[PDB]
Amino acid sequence: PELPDFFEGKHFFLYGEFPGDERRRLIRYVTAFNGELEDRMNERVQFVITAQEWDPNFEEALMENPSLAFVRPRWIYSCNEKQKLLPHQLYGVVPQ
Amino acid sequence: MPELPDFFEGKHFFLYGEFPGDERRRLIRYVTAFNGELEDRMNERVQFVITAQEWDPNFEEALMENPSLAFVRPRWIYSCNEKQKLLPHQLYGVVPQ
Amino acid sequence: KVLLDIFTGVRLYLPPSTPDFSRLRRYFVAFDGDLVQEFDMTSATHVLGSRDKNPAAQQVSPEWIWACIRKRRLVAPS
Amino acid sequence: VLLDIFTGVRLYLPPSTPDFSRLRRYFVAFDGDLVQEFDMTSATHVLGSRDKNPAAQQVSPEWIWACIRKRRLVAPS
Ligand SMILES: [Mg+2]
Repeated sequence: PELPDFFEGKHFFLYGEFPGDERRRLIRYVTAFNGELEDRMNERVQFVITAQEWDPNFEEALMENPSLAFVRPRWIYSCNEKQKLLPHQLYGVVPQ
Repeated sequence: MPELPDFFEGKHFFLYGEFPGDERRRLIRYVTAFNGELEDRMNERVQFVITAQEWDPNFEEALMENPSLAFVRPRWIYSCNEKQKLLPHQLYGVVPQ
Repeated sequence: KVLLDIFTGVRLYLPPSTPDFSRLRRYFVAFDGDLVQEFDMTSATHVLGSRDKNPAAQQVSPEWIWACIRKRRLVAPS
Repeated sequence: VLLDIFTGVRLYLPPSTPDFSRLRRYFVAFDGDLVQEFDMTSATHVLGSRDKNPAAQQVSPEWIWACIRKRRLVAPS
């Protein structure tokens, strides 16, 4: 009984709204693989997970935390599907 | 003793693929002027890959060795010069189709 | 699959002060359990130990979580 | 607000040149082009190292700063 921990040392924030039970599913995978979930967009957040289009709020968030990465849920689903840390850059979110 | 802004200091760039007209020369100028570091090849030191081309499979191979790489549009560098400050590269990112 | 579905349907309140809280939470959540906030604690199906104001819930313990995980299914409460 | 001073200058700058990095930075910032050691013959100017290409204009770090001060090219020196 020893779970994989390739999300270890990474802090996530689930931003905006998620369809169906996706939020619960995201929380499950991040937690299982030893990632850290933050309640709010604070100084520790490294990855912002969003299913919504680029947001003006993102550019404000960047002001306080310039190293943030914005990623699709697909990234996390795919990490579980492959059971390893895949590169988030493959699943990034950028302005139109 | 003229003094140029330093907003690119400590960052290593690689200009990937082909660039239209004199853009390559322009990018080289801004990166250099504002104290960025240009690399000749995509080596262990590269932090920002600048490309005007669509996402590339080569990007995924590079990520294997250099997992912290960021892929960015030239517009990021032009904008930094236009605003005379380090803008967030995330606003100008390059991702797969 | 790696993420066994063991605690499907279990809505558990886990006291923050519970020994080994973090690992308990991780495996319970990983294996398909749902945590309940203190605020909505009265809606839990299971409660850990010194419960209060939730009599109809099933009483469980940390040992019960590990027992369920070992057997890869829900076992008799304890 | 970047001055075009070294427009048309193709310079070979020896890596061992004192204050190499600063020299490179301002020369390039102000519209000069550096040449790789292999493309030596394509250089219009060469700093220090005279032997490498006699046919090219011989310059020095002082000449780079002199040009910048005058905001135009001065005589090679
Ligand atoms: Mg941390």
